Amino acid sequence: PTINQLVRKPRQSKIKKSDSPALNKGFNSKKKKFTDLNSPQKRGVCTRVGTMTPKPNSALRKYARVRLSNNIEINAYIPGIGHNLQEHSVVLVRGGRVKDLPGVRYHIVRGALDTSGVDGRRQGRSLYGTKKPK
Amino acid sequence: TMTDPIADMLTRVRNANMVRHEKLELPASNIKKEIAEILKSEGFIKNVEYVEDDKQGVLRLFLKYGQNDERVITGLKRISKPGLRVYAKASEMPKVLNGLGIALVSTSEGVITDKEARKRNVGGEIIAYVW
RNA sequence: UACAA
RNA sequence: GGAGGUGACACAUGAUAUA
RNA sequence: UCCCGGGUCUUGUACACACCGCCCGUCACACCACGAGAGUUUGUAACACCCGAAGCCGGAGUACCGGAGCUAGCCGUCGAAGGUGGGACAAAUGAUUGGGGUGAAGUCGUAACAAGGUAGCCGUAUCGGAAGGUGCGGCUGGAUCACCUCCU
RNA sequence: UGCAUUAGCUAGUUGGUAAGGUAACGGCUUACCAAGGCAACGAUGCAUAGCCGACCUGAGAGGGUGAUCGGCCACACUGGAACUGAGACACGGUCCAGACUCCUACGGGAGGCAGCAGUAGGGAAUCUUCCGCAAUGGGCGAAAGCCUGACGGAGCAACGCCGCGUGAGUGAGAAGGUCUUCGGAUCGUAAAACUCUGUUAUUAGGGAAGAACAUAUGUGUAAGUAACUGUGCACAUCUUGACGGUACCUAAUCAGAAAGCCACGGCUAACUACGUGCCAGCAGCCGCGGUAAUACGUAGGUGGCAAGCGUUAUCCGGAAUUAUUGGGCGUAAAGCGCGCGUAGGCGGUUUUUUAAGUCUGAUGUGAAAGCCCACGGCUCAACCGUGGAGGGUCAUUGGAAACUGGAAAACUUGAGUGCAGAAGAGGAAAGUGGAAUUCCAUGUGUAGCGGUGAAAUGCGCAGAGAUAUGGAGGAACACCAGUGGCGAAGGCGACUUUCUGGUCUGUAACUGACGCUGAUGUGCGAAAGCGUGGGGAUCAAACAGGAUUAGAUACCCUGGUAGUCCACGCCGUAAACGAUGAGUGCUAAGUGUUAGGGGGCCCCUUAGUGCUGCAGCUAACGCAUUAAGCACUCCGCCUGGGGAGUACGACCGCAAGGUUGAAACUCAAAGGAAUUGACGGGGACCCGCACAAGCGGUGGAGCAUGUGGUUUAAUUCGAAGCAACGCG
RNA sequence: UAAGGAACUCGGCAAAAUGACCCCGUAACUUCGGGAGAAGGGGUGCUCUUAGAGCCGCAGUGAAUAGGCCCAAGCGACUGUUUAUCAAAAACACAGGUCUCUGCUAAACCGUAAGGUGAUGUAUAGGGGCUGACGCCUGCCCGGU
Ligand SMILES: [K+]
Ligand SMILES: [K+]
Ligand SMILES: [K+]
Ligand SMILES: [K+]
Ligand SMILES: [Mg+2]
Ligand SMILES: [Mg+2]
Ligand SMILES: [Mg+2]
Ligand SMILES: [Mg+2]
Ligand SMILES: [Mg+2]
Ligand SMILES: [Mg+2]
Ligand SMILES: [Mg+2]
Ligand SMILES: [Mg+2]
Ligand SMILES: [Mg+2]
Ligand SMILES: [Mg+2]
Ligand SMILES: [Mg+2]
Ligand SMILES: [Mg+2]
Ligand SMILES: [Mg+2]
Ligand SMILES: [Mg+2]
Ligand SMILES: [Mg+2]
Ligand SMILES: [Mg+2]
Ligand SMILES: [Mg+2]
Ligand SMILES: [Mg+2]
Ligand SMILES: [Mg+2]
Ligand SMILES: [Mg+2]
Ligand SMILES: [Mg+2]
Ligand SMILES: [Mg+2]
Ligand SMILES: [Mg+2]
Ligand SMILES: [Mg+2]
Ligand SMILES: [Mg+2]
Ligand SMILES: [Mg+2]
Ligand SMILES: [Mg+2]
Ligand SMILES: [Mg+2]
Ligand SMILES: [Mg+2]
Ligand SMILES: [Mg+2]
Ligand SMILES: [Mg+2]
Ligand SMILES: [Mg+2]
Ligand SMILES: [Mg+2]
Ligand SMILES: [Mg+2]
Ligand SMILES: [Mg+2]
Ligand SMILES: [Mg+2]
Ligand SMILES: [Mg+2]
Ligand SMILES: [Mg+2]
Ligand SMILES: [Mg+2]
Ligand SMILES: [Mg+2]
Ligand SMILES: [Mg+2]
Ligand SMILES: [Mg+2]
Ligand SMILES: [Mg+2]
Ligand SMILES: [Mg+2]
Ligand SMILES: [Mg+2]
Ligand SMILES: [Mg+2]
Ligand SMILES: [Mg+2]
Ligand SMILES: [Mg+2]
Ligand SMILES: [Mg+2]
Ligand SMILES: [Mg+2]
Ligand SMILES: [Mg+2]
Ligand SMILES: [Mg+2]
Ligand SMILES: [Mg+2]
Ligand SMILES: [Mg+2]
Ligand SMILES: [Mg+2]
Ligand SMILES: [Mg+2]
Ligand SMILES: [Mg+2]
Ligand SMILES: [Mg+2]
Repeated sequence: PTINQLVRKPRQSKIKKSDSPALNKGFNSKKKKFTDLNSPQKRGVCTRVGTMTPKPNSALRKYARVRLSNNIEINAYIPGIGHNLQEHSVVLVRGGRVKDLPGVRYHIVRGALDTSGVDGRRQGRSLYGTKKPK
Repeated sequence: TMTDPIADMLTRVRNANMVRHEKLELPASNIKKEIAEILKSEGFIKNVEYVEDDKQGVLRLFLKYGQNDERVITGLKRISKPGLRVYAKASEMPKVLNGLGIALVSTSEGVITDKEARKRNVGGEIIAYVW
């Protein structure tokens, strides 16, 4: 555009959007209002664990339905081989969407709160909440 | 209508230079006369003649080409514009092509080059870059 | 080929 | 030779990735 | 000329897993978000009115010379909070309801892509299970074959 | 700082007078008078936010943040006041009102951690209910001193940064693990073995600085005194350490206590084996896994880091992906359908003048800390300190005068006017005419007409269709007719008259920059559609019937209503297209055509309208003096696809709808141009027992044989459209 | 008429409440007229000064007279008309729409006729049928009558 057009109507950058919107909101119970805080993880309670089929891929991918501490419902993936989760489990939820699973944008942290570490894991244990053997 | 007679002059040179014309005529003005003489003095063009007439005068320019018909003028660029005027200080005078080209500056001591503007410690309106 | 029917 | 204007019976379908 | 198949050149192509291609929409299924919705709940703020604290303004008692002064008290204007009222706005939720996205190809056809088998597309109107059809005007971002202007 | 999908706001409001009031000016308050004040340069409203030095990022221009340290402001459970005071409308004061909590013997009373700790709660998450006033600072005091959760220290936490360790030297291929083309290879000089060290660690011995003082006591001196005491100044003596027996130093003893985390297909440094078999799982992207996985899990090996290493969240960068620096709009997203025109932006030549912009010095200021450079102290380094530099669109002041702006004066090229010619389907209104269609009548005249791929519906013996004449009526104007003409665009085509718009050529009378663009605005705007009223030939949505078809709500046929036509209103949209905004100038040629002009049918020249084609441009296709080239000015528009031109709001509309116009969510594409193939119910040519022209067979019978299916103890296995089945 | 306030009843029937004037203020929806007196609130006495200052009562339009209001649904557009004497309505009418007849000695109607109405009108007129403001609209069937 012309300089005069830019003076009349300046440039405007596109607004960036967050990939984990449920983590960036808090809840004040006393005032019954939503805040904006940018948390790295959120506590939550498992409403419904289960499995889901992928979008070329084929498997039974384990996940849980979680009500986060800010009263938001999300689908969180359970990484690793075997888990100890069920209804009413207290879990820590972090960011990171799992491709091939539509509607699952978060991960459950292994080895935090009620979720156990992966059993028998020996490589990359810190990603799966497993203590060092022996 | 015509808004920048100086940019029209720089473009007339650019278009004539592109097709390797020997000479070109354009209507005259005081600043166009002084711009043309600096191009002569700096060795970018060959000669400038002033043709008087009833309207505003005529400037005849003679272009320069080296051996193997290589163009002495490589490019011209209007810097200060009617839509956005560009001024500079002596301490921030731009060098054109790392000194191998020139900048034409209108200062309170007249229209001069950038190398001379720093010598005289004057700034002013940056008219054009020639390289 | 592994599938689906 | 190349363009632009002008005018001029019936027949359905075939899963996913990988090719 | 026609059925099957093949060769050369050209032309269109949204095909390249190469027409046994690609592909559209309704209907049926699952999840998700969003709109509408008789209503219900909450919050802000102004406005008007009423009441109106402390305070602001006005109008019996106790160093100076019984008096002056002073204090207490009483009255009205202004005064926060509160109450009353009707509206503005905002957020939540509501039988039901609408369309959309995604997933899977279940179903009905085959609308587009080749002249896609009625060239397609745009606006508009109307009709129809659906893709869509038809009318009117427009465009070429239309294939094949004609008769003319132009250029080479 | 956002939002115009917030456009009206204000009535002590704006000004005046007077009085009151204040430290002070003032609508600060009141009374009276006047009707002002603010706003598209964004008022007002809503939402968000303490602001700055600084901090993070970035080459920079920018973008992002305000925890810690410093400056300023505001607040102290919520709201309203005032008192004292130099100062408060006062965190650990008062008064009042409210919410809440606590004591009560029910009359009554009490409280405010957003001080330091600490508790509960919320949360992914953030510490001791520590020591001391020794230092610095503050209050009070003559002083001694007292007070000081300021502060100085200690405690907890890898939260960050910096530093040092977890050993060093020599040591030829041991065992054990893993792989193996069972030769070997590799872990690996790695281990052990031999010596060496003690940073650290443990035990013991020593042990700073941080401390300056004040008071008091002496002398000396200054002022003052009549003199002294005292006071100021100087020197000398005295006491005082929370940390803390800390830092540090010295001696002894021992390699003994002190390495983990992620990764290894590509991006991207580093590969093998086994297990698993589209499962389990992995994944930032490409994607990996469906029986030989360097991508899953484990193991060996390797790589990268290391007291850390990874993951998540958030910000800047990469991102020229909002492009001032530094992008675009023919076909990829993007030129408003097109005029007229307001604000604004921009604007031809010259002279004089000015000095707002611009340039150039001076002065002041831009605190300290920080960043950067230099130097000094910490064993180094972090860190600390000192001296510089930098950072303003800052202000004030002195100069310069080219450019932009202001003033004045000239100019004629731009733009208008005049004059002289010319062309035109430019527009509005009213008239006249010829062909044809339909209908009607009449005369002749008889068996079909019409229609399709084939038909049928339909019309016809009551006389059709055909033919001839006449009439009615509506609509449209053959030939001319041409990448011809006119118009801003939409559009405009028989002829005549009337009214009227614009353009082009020549001339150089005239005016003297009067120009360009154009947000908002205001108008025009195909067709369909809508309202009122007319008209109604043809054609024809809907609709009916007849066909076709598996079906045919279609294409084809026979009819047919709205509509198509007129007037007056409305609607305001189109592939409203050259998919190319307007203005101005400059940049090879060739060749048609329309309207002119000049000169000798040709040459030159204006303005349109076409084709071809350089330079240049382009992703290519292509564009190319009618640019998509080279430049300057102004406007409009774009920022991945879908959702979606949808929703909500608003405005317009009789309605249909139009204009303005998101987000959630979702995907890694969507897309442009061109290329090689293939394919087409595209074209051209050509060929084959492919068809056609013929002759003889199979499919029907019985049997032989192969196959399938059933059977069976087994009916062995392979072959499965042509190209399996008298096949191996 | 204590306390209560529709618990009455088929049903708030009846009654109560509202009520004047003056000033503030007023929603959905709308055919832009309305809705509207929407709703909801303030003031009224007397004396004195020239809007203030006072005075009195429980109470000041001190009596009497003078709208109750709101939300939502059916029907009918509306004003009007009706069963004199058990029905006032959703029924009739209506403006508007459509169909049909009628070329004037019109059709239609009264009358045996004469004579009349239609109309001293003439298709923008007259009679009859159906529908019933306005907005959006009004599909299929002509075999039978
Ligand atoms: K102290
Ligand atoms: K072909
Ligand atoms: K009638
Ligand atoms: K009949
Ligand atoms: Mg089709
Ligand atoms: Mg088609
Ligand atoms: Mg149809
Ligand atoms: Mg057109
Ligand atoms: Mg705040
Ligand atoms: Mg950059
Ligand atoms: Mg005081
Ligand atoms: Mg205090
Ligand atoms: Mg406190
Ligand atoms: Mg505390
Ligand atoms: Mg907690
Ligand atoms: Mg002290
Ligand atoms: Mg104390
Ligand atoms: Mg940690
Ligand atoms: Mg590598
Ligand atoms: Mg892994
Ligand atoms: Mg394997
Ligand atoms: Mg990998
Ligand atoms: Mg692995
Ligand atoms: Mg380190
Ligand atoms: Mg970034
Ligand atoms: Mg970036
Ligand atoms: Mg771009
Ligand atoms: Mg452009
Ligand atoms: Mg396109
Ligand atoms: Mg486009
Ligand atoms: Mg255009
Ligand atoms: Mg358009
Ligand atoms: Mg250091
Ligand atoms: Mg003339
Ligand atoms: Mg003309
Ligand atoms: Mg203009
Ligand atoms: Mg406009
Ligand atoms: Mg029309
Ligand atoms: Mg038809
Ligand atoms: Mg009409
Ligand atoms: Mg019209
Ligand atoms: Mg466009
Ligand atoms: Mg242009
Ligand atoms: Mg141009
Ligand atoms: Mg060309
Ligand atoms: Mg031309
Ligand atoms: Mg044959
Ligand atoms: Mg086999
Ligand atoms: Mg045989
Ligand atoms: Mg009673
Ligand atoms: Mg009572
Ligand atoms: Mg009551
Ligand atoms: Mg009851
Ligand atoms: Mg009862
Ligand atoms: Mg009653
Ligand atoms: Mg009354
Ligand atoms: Mg009625
Ligand atoms: Mg009535
Ligand atoms: Mg009666
Ligand atoms: Mg009655
Ligand atoms: Mg009726
Ligand atoms: Mg019949």
